[PDB]
Amino acid sequence: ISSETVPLILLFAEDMEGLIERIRSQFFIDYGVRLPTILYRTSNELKVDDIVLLINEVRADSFNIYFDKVCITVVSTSYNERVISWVDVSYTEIKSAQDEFYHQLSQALLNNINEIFGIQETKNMLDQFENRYPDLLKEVFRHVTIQRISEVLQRLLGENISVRNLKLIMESLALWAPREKDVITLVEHVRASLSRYICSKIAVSGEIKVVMLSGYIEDAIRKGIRQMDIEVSDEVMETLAHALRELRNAKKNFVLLVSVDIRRFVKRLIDNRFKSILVISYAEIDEAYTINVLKTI
Amino acid sequence: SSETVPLILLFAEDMEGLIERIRSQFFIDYGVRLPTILYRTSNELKVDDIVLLINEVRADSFNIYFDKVCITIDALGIPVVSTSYNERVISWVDVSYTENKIKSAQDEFYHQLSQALLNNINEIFGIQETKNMLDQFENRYPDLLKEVFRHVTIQRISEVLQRLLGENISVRNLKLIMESLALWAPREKDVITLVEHVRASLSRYICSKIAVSGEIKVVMLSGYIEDAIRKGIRQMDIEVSDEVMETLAHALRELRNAKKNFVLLVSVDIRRFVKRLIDNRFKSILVISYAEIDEAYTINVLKTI
Amino acid sequence: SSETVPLILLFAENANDMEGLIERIRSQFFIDYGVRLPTILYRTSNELKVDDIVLLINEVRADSFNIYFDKVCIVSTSYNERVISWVDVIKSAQDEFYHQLSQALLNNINEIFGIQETKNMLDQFENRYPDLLKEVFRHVTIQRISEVLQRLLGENISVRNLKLIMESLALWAPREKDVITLVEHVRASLSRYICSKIAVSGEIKVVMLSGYIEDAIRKGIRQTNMDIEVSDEVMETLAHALRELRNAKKNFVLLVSVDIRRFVKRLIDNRFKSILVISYAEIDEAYTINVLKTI
Repeated sequence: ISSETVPLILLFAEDMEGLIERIRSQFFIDYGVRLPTILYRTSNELKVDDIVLLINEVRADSFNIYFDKVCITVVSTSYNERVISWVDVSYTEIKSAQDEFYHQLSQALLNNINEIFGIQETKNMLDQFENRYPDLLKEVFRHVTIQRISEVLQRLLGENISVRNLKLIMESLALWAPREKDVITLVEHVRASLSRYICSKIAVSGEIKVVMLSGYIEDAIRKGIRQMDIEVSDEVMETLAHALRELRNAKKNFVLLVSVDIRRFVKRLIDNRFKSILVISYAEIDEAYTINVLKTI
Repeated sequence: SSETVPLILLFAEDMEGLIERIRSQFFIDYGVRLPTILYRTSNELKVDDIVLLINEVRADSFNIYFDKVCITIDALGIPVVSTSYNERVISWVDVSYTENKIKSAQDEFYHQLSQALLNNINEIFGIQETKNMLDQFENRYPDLLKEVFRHVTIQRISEVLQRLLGENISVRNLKLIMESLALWAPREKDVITLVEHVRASLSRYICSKIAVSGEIKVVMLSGYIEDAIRKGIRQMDIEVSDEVMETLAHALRELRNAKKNFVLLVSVDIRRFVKRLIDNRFKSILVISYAEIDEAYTINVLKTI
Repeated sequence: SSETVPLILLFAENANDMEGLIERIRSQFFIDYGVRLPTILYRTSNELKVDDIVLLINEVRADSFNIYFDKVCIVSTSYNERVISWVDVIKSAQDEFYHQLSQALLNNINEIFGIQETKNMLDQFENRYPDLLKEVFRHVTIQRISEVLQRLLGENISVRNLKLIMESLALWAPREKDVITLVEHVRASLSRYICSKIAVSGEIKVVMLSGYIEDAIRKGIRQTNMDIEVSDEVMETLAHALRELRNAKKNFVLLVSVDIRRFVKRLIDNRFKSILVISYAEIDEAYTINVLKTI
């Protein structure tokens, strides 16, 4: 007799447990979230390369990974509308098959983090945090509730930001929570204090390849804001989508650079159509980093 | 493994003695007990390349030749391998040419590292770090601590202390900072203005660190430029035109490129606003007000922007 | 050390009699002002001259002195724009050094005497006068008592008679909320002590102010806490008259109105600190008033 649904199930085709524990370990290093124990079971309906992620016994995401062969950025497959090329282990003499599966799996987990990381997961994290920083925890609890801390942490993970440096997140909250009430704008302040980390994960050889917005498109989104939620015309949406599709199909790795006030609203307009792209504001850009503009939409 | 390591110093492919000397001197010069620094080696890095990592993220890169000296001369025929930190060029001379000021290699690395730590003090010094400092201070001054806690919270005391260190002001003389807070916190309820009151009471210390042989090399501001920044205040935020910004940047660059160490003397009401206009462009120039300059100190004006 | 050394005295690189001198200075400061000074650190420097002495408050340079311990003064040196002459073996070498050092300590009394120093003083006071202490704490905070005591010391007034200071506070604190105005009331109750230190053979040498200059300072009082701001013309007229009296053997005290005495001191303190500002409410009876000049 059961009581509740099993949180994580990795469906495979008809050493494996070592991989599951390696993913659980790396996700804690990369994002600072203690993942639940993943259940492994074989299915006859699946293909030799097919891997299906199940969150609360419901299908969440499908994966195509060839464990006996390495891959580069010839067999081709796509994840988040981005094509990946797979080649044999002999032609390499580049990212490993196990490391690429983790990258695809981690993104799917962050997209459905609301089912994995919650208020109870935040409390257990804050209980351990109390042992080293109890007075910092007291100043935070004075203005924001456990639900508010859980919401801020979940919103950061949804846009690929590590909560491992909770001390810096709590320090930002303890400073801005007596000033701001809105959680969405409170997350933006936490992002500003994490500008050095944000730049580090999106920079390659010191430079950041950005795709900025034109004065017209920037002002069109600014007016689309209504009292909290964004609503823009199909003409502005098509001009933005076509430009992003032109860069994604060309296989260009980039980050969208927009204004501070519209950053949260721009993300909502692309969230469903484009998932792999990250939206960063000017306030989240740190010095000593070379800003390279690729295209102005 | 649940926590991110606070400090990592990556070196080239006795060392612990240097790390502890930095930790000791930082507490003497600023009154902040630094976390234990981790020593690591890398084949990717050069011989002189030293990179500082705050919470496993790259913070600052340094170029120090531990088998040489420093001087702020070279045209008379000396093998000089010059480098730069905070847009200020530093000349490296061999220990053989010393016998002819002179700065040590490990002392230069400390001066460069200590500046980088104060620029990222929000990740090293916080509310928990101040509470531990105030609890030790309680054994000495319990009633002084009570009068301060009557008006300002642990977060506000942490904010004041962080804002002072961010402009190279030591928190070792906490008694004077607390005495200044206990007097002004019942009157002023704004952190940025409260820090300015603590700065004015620390005028003797500020002047002592920026003066050479009882003389402060200041760079004044003209009536027009001073008035232009005054109207830049909207709410609190500062916003000025590109023309006024270029006039201030060109004159500062002219005095920075040409070997000249100075301080910027401005009005009390715009001191905090002038700092925000230059800190992102230039980080080695200190902003001082007329209330912060103590008597019996020779004021030497170099330029008026 | 976690905390900076409160007092350091650097001397010439030349006996253990120096420790006797430090303790004599510490004892006399409590007799003259009633403040228990922190233990002064004795150090020697090869950079300093045979006559040079440097005072350090919180490991920062505060004041420099020129004293000849083998001579007697009445070679020439100057302190606070006032000149003095030394001669071979009237004022003693250690007694004149104390006068110069004690003045420098009162100019930086905020870094030596604070809330905790006031609390330790009030705790000893509680053992003798507990009900008088209770009436003061009913209206005045520890910070305000510490501030009142600091304002008096900065104007060369002893806090030894804490009873009379507390008695004055208990009477005026339920009436007045301004700390600056509260100190003015303490000075009025200390009128007998003030006159006793500024008078020689029962005569007070005063330098009064003209109706015009008195009204000029009265007009310069702004509500921007209140601050004083007057024109350069009135400032130069006041400075030139004070300078003329100083470049001449003149020992005087400035006598002005009660309403402006706190603002008149502010305009002088920035330039000259040796000259004292006293109000008409502070001059005690049976004391001869000698008007030297009217600015």
